[PDB]
Amino acid sequence: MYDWFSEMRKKDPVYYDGNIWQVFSYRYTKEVLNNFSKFSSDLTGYHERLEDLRNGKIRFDIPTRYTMLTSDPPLHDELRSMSADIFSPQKLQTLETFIRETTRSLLDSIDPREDDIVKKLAVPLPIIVISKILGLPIEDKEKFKEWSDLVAFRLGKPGEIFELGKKYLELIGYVKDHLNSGTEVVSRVVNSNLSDIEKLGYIILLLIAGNETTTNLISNSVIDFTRFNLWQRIREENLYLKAIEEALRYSPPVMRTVRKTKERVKLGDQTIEEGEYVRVWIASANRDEEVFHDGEKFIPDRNPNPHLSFGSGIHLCLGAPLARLEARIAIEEFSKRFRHIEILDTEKVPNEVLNGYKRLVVRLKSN
Ligand SMILES: Clc1ccc(-c2cnc[nH]2)cc1
Repeated sequence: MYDWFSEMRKKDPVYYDGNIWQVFSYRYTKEVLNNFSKFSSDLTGYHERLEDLRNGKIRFDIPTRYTMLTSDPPLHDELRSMSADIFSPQKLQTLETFIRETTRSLLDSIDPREDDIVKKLAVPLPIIVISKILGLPIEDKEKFKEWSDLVAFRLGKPGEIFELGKKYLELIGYVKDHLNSGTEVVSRVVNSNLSDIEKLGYIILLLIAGNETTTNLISNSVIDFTRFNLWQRIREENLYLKAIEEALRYSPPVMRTVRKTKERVKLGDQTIEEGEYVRVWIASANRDEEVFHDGEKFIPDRNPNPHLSFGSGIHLCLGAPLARLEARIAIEEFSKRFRHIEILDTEKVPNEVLNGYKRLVVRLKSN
């Protein structure tokens, strides 16, 4: 992948394949993400359907089509404003102790002789934490990890990131069943003037959408630190913060995102018609030499690091403070807990947008 990025960055940073457009350079990627008025996120007809959702003309639909993720201002701002305080670093700092108790308790369950740290650490941690934040009880651990696995690029349902079917209907059942027992954020949404369909989409989004991505951040960090042999240095020079950011830049859990043009617009030398999809390659932009010196090297204390792995502009990941925090703690406790790590086996997440590991088998010595 990355060498193709490197080539496209040289020869067409903005590229039409006869179907859609694809952007590879940092400058044009950031331009696209921030120009919400020409590059829309409304890929699921949320705005056009909003009124009929609220007045009940629309009786049945896929709840996760209608969230802040697939909306433009003002609807987007109004939706996000309901939970932005909760996911701020100031408000999350309360959780540090809980996140840390949880982490070390998850480290305990690990067999240093041989274990899968995706299964033991990286998967359960984001799930335990978001459950705590939302007041939504992990009743069945297996259901929750299965629900988390529904999150995927969907060709070609362009706004959609949830696989449907019986497991999805189970998730809807679960959420209807716990609406009223939730923490205050859930109460905000439940008591709002949103349609029930939107209420479901909103909760499901917060509950589930961030699990695998955060899990991937943790896994990719473990991989990158091990391969490039930085564990000691990170621990000794205390580089956690900047290292995690370099992980995010180098191994982004979300490889790319997409927009649709609201009007004919100009990007670089190219002219993009209206109604065209524009795929924006975060992973490629994160290695643009114009912005990142030695962009193909992993510098654990890289600075500056204005990477795009949480996006840019009004859609800048709501979970970024949370993901950074969980990851920071996970790594810290991990690097303190073990001295030696060898990688026995890996199985990658196999699809196109999500970038991480289904299995990461290690041998660690105990400390
Ligand atoms: Cl295909 C896809 C894209 C983005 C996400 C995401 C961003 N923030 C949380 N989840 C999940 C799945």
